[PDB]
Amino acid sequence: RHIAIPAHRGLITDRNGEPLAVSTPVTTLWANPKELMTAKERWPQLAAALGQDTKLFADRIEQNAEREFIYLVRGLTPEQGEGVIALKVPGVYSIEEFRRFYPAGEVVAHAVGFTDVDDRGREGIELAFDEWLAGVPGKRQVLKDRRGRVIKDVQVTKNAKPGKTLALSIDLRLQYLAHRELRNALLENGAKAGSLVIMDVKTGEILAMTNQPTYNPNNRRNLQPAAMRNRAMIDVFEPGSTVKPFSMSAALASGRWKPSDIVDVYPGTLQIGRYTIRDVSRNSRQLDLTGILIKSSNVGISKIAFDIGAESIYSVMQQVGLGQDTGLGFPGERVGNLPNHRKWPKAETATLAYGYGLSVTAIQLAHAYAALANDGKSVPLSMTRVDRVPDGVQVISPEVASTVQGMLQQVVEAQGGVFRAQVPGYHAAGKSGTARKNAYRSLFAGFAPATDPRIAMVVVIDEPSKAGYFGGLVSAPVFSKVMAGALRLMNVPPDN
Ligand SMILES: *[C@@H](O)[C@@H](NC(=O)/C(=N\OCc1cc(=O)c(O)cn1O)c1csc(N)n1)C(C)(C)NOS(=O)(=O)O
Repeated sequence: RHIAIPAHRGLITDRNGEPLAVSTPVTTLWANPKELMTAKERWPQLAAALGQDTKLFADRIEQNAEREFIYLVRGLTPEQGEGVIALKVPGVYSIEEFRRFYPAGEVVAHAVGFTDVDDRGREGIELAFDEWLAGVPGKRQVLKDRRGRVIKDVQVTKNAKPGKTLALSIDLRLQYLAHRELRNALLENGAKAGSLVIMDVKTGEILAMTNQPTYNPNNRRNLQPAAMRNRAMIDVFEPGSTVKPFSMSAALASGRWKPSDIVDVYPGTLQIGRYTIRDVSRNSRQLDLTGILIKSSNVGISKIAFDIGAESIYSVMQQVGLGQDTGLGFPGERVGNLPNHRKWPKAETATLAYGYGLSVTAIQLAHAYAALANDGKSVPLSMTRVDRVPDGVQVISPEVASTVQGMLQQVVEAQGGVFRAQVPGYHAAGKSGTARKNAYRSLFAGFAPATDPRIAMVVVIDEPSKAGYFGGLVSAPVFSKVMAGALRLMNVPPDN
């Protein structure tokens, strides 16, 4: 005797108010079979107007002849819905429902996400903020006889309360650029998949989060599972060489190391019992601390790790958020793993230092680079617009963080460095990685402007299927292109 009035779901906008998910009116048709059974001559026209087969439709009504309510179709356009009401079939009733429209479609599919057949969040923000966005359904009183004829909508028991508007931290302008450049990078490199995250180092905001493959959330048929994966938050991977800046932060905080110190890495290998630590380039002897990062020496970083101890390194990585809960509350978001010991064996000490054996998400890696860029201060991650910035936690000392920033600027700008990550007009800083899963993931993590950091970025390219696979070759030019555009879109003054 009482029906549910569906509430208008809260609008999702980007940080500048551009619409990202909009509640659109749709017409749901239901029928009182007992009443339909008195107008059988009308069924074929009704069947056609609903997009059902004549006999299948008549089979469906006959079976439910005793029932007082059945749905005919859900989510017709109010125009298609009018056409059925125009038929004037006895026992046919309509309910005004809501279906989401995603104006930017595939461009921000994984971050915004989508709703199910019931207008409930299923993925991404739609799911995470489902309670805020859903509002509360209405309740009304109706007069119905024995044949089930809806005589009159007597009174409203409770009025439907709409959902609340939500402004994301995402900047659709930076999102379009990140989407486009990641898509082009995947095609050029013949890659299986990719992720790209942009963060505001000062506010903790995620300014862009894109993955490949993507999907159109407006095309509700086919939807391929693999295409719907929000890899940036769900795919865990070994960060490899991109963790070396954190091992270096612990070295500089220990009091035992300064940038001009030297480590002898010759012959480019180091035996630790059954295990052998190996460098890619094996034509070095003495390297200073910056040289260890430029050359990306697994041996160099392992030797520093043995001197300072793995506890100091684990602590920096844990404090920056590697293998830690982001607090974003996205159901199914992976936390990964950061290994821990009471007594760190030599092999585990070395592997921790060069990012082997730990598992992280592109979001955690981006958040960690944000803390280092933000002069050692970690500001809580946010997927919504931050108007009042929360207090950050000083995780790395400002002096150490500033020293590490300078070394990462030399990684990008020095002789033998990652020249493809250079951002024309600006001083950029970062570190490449290559993680053997022969199948690899190409990685680049960095920030800019090196002199006053504003944005951190992580580019992850999964299984590049061309001549070059190293992070410095495959992901570094994507960071370059996306950073050059993002800094200019944010009117960041060039610092070079
Ligand atoms: C840093 O990312 C570092 N990478 C590694 O040491 C890893 N893999 O390497 C690639 C590799 C490994 C092999 O065993 C082999 O036979 C051939 N390869 O090409 C690594 C770390 S964690 C993980 N799962 N794999 C390095 C030295 C390559 N530097 O990265 S970059 O060159 O600065 O990008």
